[PDB]
Amino acid sequence: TCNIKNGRCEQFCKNSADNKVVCSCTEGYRLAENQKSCEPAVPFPCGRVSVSQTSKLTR
Amino acid sequence: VVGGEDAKPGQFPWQVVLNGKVDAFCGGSIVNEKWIVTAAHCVETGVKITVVAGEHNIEETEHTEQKRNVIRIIPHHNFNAAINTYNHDIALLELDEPLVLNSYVTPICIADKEYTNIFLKFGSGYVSGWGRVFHKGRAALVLQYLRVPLVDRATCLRSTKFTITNNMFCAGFHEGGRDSCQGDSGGPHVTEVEGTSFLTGIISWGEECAMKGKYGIYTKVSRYVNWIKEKTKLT
Ligand SMILES: [Ca+2]
Repeated sequence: TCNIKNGRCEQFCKNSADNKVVCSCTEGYRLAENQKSCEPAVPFPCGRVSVSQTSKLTR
Repeated sequence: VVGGEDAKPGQFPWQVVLNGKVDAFCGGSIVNEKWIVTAAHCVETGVKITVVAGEHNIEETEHTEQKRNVIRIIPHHNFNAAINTYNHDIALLELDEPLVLNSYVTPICIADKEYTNIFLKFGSGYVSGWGRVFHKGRAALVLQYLRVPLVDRATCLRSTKFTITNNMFCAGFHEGGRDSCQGDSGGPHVTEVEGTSFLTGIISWGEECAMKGKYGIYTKVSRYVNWIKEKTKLT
């Protein structure tokens, strides 16, 4: 619950009533289905490498 | 950057270079389409300056470069309140025309005060720039990057005669040999959080570069997080 492992929040964690965890994400992101992970809500969200040198792997 | 490595095209899409009276004189980071965050000591003279995003090799053409003119410079209101101290070494730059975000032009994430400071305390971040790679050397043609460990505050104080304020933090290795350097100012100290990078510092100053027993000093972004968001709002 934020206490341990950021309370299972990929980005931010906050403590709600009844020791409940409420996750949140930064601009350009949205709370993934599980209510923990953060997923892109825009074509080019801050902080991520999308180039990946064209294509030189499994992809 | 001294002792670092060549970045790969698009590895640090938020990194920009600043050109003016001197070419590649400092670095910066994209806050958003219209704003760049850098170091105040890089833009005191308010002279004409240019910004190049999507830059990789400063003497070649990648066709990913986006140049823009700076029409407004906002250094931190307390920078130089006490002459020559480098405290509050942070500045914001507004662009004439908005950048078009793509794979080589992406903003850097900026968390709140509490989390920015939490990410910094992870103790490991990357610094990048086209600054010097060697003693008395010129700009690096290819963007360089280096991973630098955070330094306990007490060790920081004992490493320099100059005052290290709570608006700054030390980073570097005990042995030296790896450091950000002249020309890298304004550049970002970023902390990688599960595939997502956050701005935790602004390359600011030091004593020479890479010297053993010395450390790079960075502006502590967490302290200016509210100031950044308030000034760079899109309308
Ligand atoms: Ca180029």
